[PDB]
Amino acid sequence: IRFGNPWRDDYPEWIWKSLRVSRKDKDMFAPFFKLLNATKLYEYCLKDNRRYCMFVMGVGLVSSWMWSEWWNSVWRRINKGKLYNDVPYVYP
Amino acid sequence: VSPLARSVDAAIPEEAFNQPPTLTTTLPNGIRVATQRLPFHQTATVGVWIDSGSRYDTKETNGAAHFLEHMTFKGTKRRSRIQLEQEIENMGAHLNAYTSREQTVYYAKAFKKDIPQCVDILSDILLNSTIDEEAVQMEKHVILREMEEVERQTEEVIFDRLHTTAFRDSPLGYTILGPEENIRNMTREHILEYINRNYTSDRMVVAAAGDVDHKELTALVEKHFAGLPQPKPTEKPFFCGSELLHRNDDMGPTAHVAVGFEGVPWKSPDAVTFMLMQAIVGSYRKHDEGIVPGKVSANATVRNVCNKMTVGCADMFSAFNTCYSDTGLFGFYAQCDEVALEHCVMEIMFGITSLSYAVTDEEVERAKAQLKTQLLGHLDSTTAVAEDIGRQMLAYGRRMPLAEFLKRLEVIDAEEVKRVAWKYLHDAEVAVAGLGPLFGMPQLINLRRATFWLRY
Ligand SMILES: CCCCCCCCCCCCCCCCCC(=O)OC[C@H](COP(=O)([O-])OCC(O)COP(=O)([O-])OC[C@@H](COC(=O)CCCCCCCCCCCCCCCCC)OC(=O)CCCCCCCCCCCCCCCCC)OC(=O)CCCCCCCCCCCCCCCCC
Ligand SMILES: [Zn+2]
Repeated sequence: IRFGNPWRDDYPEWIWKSLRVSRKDKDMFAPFFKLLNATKLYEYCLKDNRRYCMFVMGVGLVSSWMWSEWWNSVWRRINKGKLYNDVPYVYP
Repeated sequence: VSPLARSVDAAIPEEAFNQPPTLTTTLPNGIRVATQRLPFHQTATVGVWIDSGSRYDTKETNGAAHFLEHMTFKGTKRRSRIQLEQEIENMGAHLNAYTSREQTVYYAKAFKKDIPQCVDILSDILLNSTIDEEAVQMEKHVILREMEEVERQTEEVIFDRLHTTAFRDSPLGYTILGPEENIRNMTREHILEYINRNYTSDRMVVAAAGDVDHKELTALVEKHFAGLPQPKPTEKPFFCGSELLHRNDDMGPTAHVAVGFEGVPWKSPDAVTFMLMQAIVGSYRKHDEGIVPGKVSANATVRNVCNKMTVGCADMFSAFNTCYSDTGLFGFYAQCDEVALEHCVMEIMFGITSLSYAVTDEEVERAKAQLKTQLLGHLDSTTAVAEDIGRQMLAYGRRMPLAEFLKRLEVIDAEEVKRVAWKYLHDAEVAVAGLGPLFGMPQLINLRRATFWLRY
């Protein structure tokens, strides 16, 4: 037993080998970065800090509300027939 | 109405247009000849400009280009070394040479009557030098001593290391001298391989200036360079953003630094604007100052540096712009005290970042004035003119006359500078090199986040 043992501890050979592997001059997500760079979001909205702030504020404004309404819909979808609106009271 | 509005207005003087022509002609084998005659001179300059340098070594023989510069003076098939030296001296002339990353130059000065001989000599040593192995094995002593001395001139080592850290992936990275082991391992076959791969007729131009006639020069070139051989894609060098710092506390109190940005090629439309931006940032020396105190100077960068902590934070700083065939460098070099280094550097980075936000036309016109003074002030002697002819012939395929340069410089205003800077320098990558007491030194990420302002 080499693990946790001050008399013997050392890495297994397969861990010593995992450190020899190489991915130099390779990249597998380049298409995504090329797409994003093609949208020219940086040139128009993020390269100037005043516009950076405008972007932050407006995207906040809209995203928050969309997220809210989506969670509302989920809350109604999971709880169907349990909430107050779904089961009207009928008078005697 | 008022006389104060009647002043004479001449942006460009008439002399800018009344200049003698530059005459050009291409010989059948592809060699190009250029000339300009200047009536107010008695002598002339003539030489050869070659479109090759250390960028065209191969990584195995890096340093061969520079070795050939020495070999060409060792002897030829027609004349021995003693004969060659005495035939340099007995003319009472000058002969110079040098090489660089992309260009190599040879030239001489003489009275008109000795231009033929000069051409002859030049051709000889370029075409017919005997690269003897038992002389190659001796020039190694001199080249090693040359390298030994070069390591003591700090500005040059700083710029070399800036090129090393900026162009890791390209032969622009190579130093002109080459490594030590390559100086020891150099061999005749390497030198001859460099020659037979780079010395082709399309790459050479012959230029003169002074009391010269285009016809006779063209005939002489036709006579002597008939033996030069004729010729038989590449991609843009990548620019890396990195630092290369040599910390050393046993060489006194002074720290040296250089910072660089990616530039533009010779032929780029914005080249001129770059030439102007270099002047807008300018330079300063604490020792020698002219007649304007730094604390009141019209240059805002100098002014801000000289007023720091009331004592001022730099020994020297100077900006620079260098253009190559397909890329450039743009930046500055500085010297300052151990404890001043941080301000010493960030003031000038603030300088350069101002060009994209807040520069105004007072500054632009001051810089135009100084730039014009400098450039138009150099071109006085025959050597300067011949060098300019050849340099422009290689860089552009032509020579640009003074009027054109002035007309293109005139129409640049502040908004144009503020456009180009925003195009190339705002939020860019930078490369850094330094030497000495660098405990103060800023982080790479500091210098890189400096390139934009969060204000605005
Ligand atoms: C409980 C209360 C708690 C309060 C906590 C508050 C914390 C805020 C900290 C402020 C930021 C740090 C300031 C340090 C500056 C250093 C000096 C300097 O040289 O700076 C140069 C720098 C200028 O850059 P430069 O010189 O051109 O070059 C920059 C370099 O190139 C490159 O830059 P660099 O790499 O050198 O880095 C510079 C760095 C320097 O900093 C650092 O290096 C260290 C990091 C800084 C601290 C980070 C942690 C702070 C946490 C932020 C969140 C706090 C929320 C608190 C809310 C309380 C809730 C109960 O500065 C920044 O980047 C700071 C950015 C963040 C500040 C801007 C926030 C304002 C947004 C307002 C939006 C509108 C909201 C309205 C609604 C009301 C909201 C309450 O100055 C700045 O930009 C700094 C910020 C300036 C302040 C702007 C105005 C602020 C007022 C906001 C509105 C107030 C709303 C109140 C209304 C309430 C309605 C009910
Ligand atoms: Zn040398």
